[PDB]
Amino acid sequence: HKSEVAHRFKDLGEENFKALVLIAFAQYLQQCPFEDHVKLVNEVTEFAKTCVADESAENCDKSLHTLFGDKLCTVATLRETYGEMADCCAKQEPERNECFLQHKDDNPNLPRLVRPEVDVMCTAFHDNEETFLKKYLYEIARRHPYFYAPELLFFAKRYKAAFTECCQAADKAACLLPKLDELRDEGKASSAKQRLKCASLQKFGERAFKAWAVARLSQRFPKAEFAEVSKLVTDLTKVHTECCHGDLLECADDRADLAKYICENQDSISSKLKECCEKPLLEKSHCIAEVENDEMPADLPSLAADFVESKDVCKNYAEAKDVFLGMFLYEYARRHPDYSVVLLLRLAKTYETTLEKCCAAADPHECYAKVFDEFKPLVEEPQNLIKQNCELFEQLGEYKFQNALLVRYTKKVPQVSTPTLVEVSRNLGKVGSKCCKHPEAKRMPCAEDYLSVVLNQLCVLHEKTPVSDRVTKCCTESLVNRRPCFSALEVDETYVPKEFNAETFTFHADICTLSEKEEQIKKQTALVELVKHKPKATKEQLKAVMDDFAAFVEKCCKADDKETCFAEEGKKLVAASQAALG
Ligand SMILES: COc1ccc2c(c1)c(CC(=O)O)c(C)n2C(=O)c1ccc(Cl)cc1
Ligand SMILES: CCCC1C(=O)N2C(N(C)C)=Nc3ccc(C)cc3N2C1=O
Ligand SMILES: CCCCCCCCCCCCCC(=O)O
Ligand SMILES: CCCCCCCCCCCCCC(=O)O
Ligand SMILES: CCCCCCCCCCCCCC(=O)O
Ligand SMILES: CCCCCCCCCCCCCC(=O)O
Repeated sequence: HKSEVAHRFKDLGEENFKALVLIAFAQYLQQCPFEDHVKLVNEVTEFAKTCVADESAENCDKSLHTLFGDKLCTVATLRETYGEMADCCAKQEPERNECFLQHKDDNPNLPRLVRPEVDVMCTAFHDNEETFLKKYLYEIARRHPYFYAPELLFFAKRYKAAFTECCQAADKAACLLPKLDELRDEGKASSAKQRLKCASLQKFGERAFKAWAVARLSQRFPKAEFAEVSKLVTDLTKVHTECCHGDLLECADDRADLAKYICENQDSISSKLKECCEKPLLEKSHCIAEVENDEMPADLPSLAADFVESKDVCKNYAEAKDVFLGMFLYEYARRHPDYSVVLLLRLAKTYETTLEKCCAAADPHECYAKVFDEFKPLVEEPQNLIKQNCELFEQLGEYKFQNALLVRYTKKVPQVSTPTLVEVSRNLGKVGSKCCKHPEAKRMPCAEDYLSVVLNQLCVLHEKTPVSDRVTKCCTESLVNRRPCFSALEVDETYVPKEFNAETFTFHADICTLSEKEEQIKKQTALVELVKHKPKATKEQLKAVMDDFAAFVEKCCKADDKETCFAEEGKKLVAASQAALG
């Protein structure tokens, strides 16, 4: 109302207010030490309390942007540490805020964060829960300047819960570790999806963004009217535009307004939004963004009715193309929660290409009469890959499934560096152990969101260190043709085998003491190298070599004088295997 800081403070609550202020500062002043931020927070919090006590106290009338910028310009070493950014302090609002946004470095040069020993973490956690948690909230935020603050807050709390539970455990490590690994992975995926989405908005434009959103929103909210979904797509697009620009405040408010709109009109949107709408102001957006799909209306007609058999098809389409196509998408998506979003777009594109040709023909109705037959092969392709790949993962385990993929992709793109192939294959492998668990009706949507991040990360690296035109093609292809393009890659006939290197296939006893994740990544690295040396080797030949090796290890690790063994048999294996592969 009269004082914005006061209002925010009352809504958020002291604890959340302080966490968010800390994050907001760490994202702009990525170089200042922890103690410096803690002091700014205390000062802002104290200031906020004065305003809560008296909305009319000095400066309490100033906007959050102005107050925020004034404090930022207080930093004494602003110029010495941030050089150019200091000049922003000479500008007036709103140029000042815009100037700050431009200097936020999406990827600073900070040391990697090393995970301490379980006991040290747990002890630090017990001795000062507050500074332990705020210390890492700081380290994470400064490293991910665009990570939406509230979401980061949500991760912190999941972190607190892991220590609280695990540090009291009998086997602290057995409890805590797997929790941290899951948190990290989920944290990495959330950050990558945010980056991906904003980058895509820049490349493909608003149209492609609206299409993706209509489809997505129709699956989750199948009972909502097309106009409401359109309303929602419109606002959602503004929201992502604002949020991508980087202004935390603008973004936060846009999201809040949308979640309230949605909660007020919930009975006309979805019946699954009950819980989400009762939760705290700070948790609404997040919750609704993850809400499960509502049940689709039981009495829904046939699409062929309004889109294939109708006589006004071309007349309606011409009158407002995107609207008509949007309607098609809406109708198709809410009937297919089991389809991935990208598949729905492929169907809409197909239907669009068809109407463009057909509506410019003598007898339209006859020209587009069998379009739904066009859809079949589009739908079946992804489905079959899912079946085939999940069956194979059922037989082999996560580890051996990862090796099968390793062989498969190394043969397809032999130019990619070995470490890159190992990482991508391992991740593809996890997508398999995470999605094949769901029933068929939920597999495709699952593979899509996970595969989208893996595929983009793969493309980012390669972009830096280009190595294959084919990968580059798939990487710069339409957002809808991406995964299909990679699926289409065929074995590389060109590739001339990498010459033999003794060292590369010589192993020592140190392999026996390595941890599981360590041994695997080591055997898997030799495997890629094996394939790059003998790309014409069949599955059979390769399978027999991996068996000798398998034995080789188990044998030498369970026998006196390891060193000699791995050096004596190393000769035999490498010699024998080389002969079996010619
Ligand atoms: C409901 O609104 C959207 C809009 C775009 C989305 C998503 C959700 C999700 C998440 C979800 O599937 O719900 C992902 C992964 N999007 C993209 O990758 C993407 C695609 C095209 C463009 Cl132009 C920009 C971004
Ligand atoms: C993944 C679910 C699709 C999806 C969804 O339901 N969303 C939603 N609402 C409330 C409809 N509001 C948003 C607010 C912020 C973000 C970052 C994303 C969404 N938005 C989506 O992207
Ligand atoms: C979001 C930060 C919450 C603070 C919880 C402390 C636990 C984080 C320690 C893990 C940092 C090492 C990075 C890693 O997991 O590899
Ligand atoms: C300088 C004090 C301002 C602190 C900035 C944080 C205020 C934003 C409120 C967040 C509201 C959550 C909205 C949502 O995403 O659901
Ligand atoms: C308000 C409705 C907006 C949606 C318009 C429907 C367009 C769907 C056609 C498929 C577009 C795929 C995007 C692309 O490849 O550029
Ligand atoms: C040309 C020398 C070939 C000998 C080296 C063989 C290395 C293959 C690695 C075996 C990986 C299989 C993994 C496993 O045993 O589970």
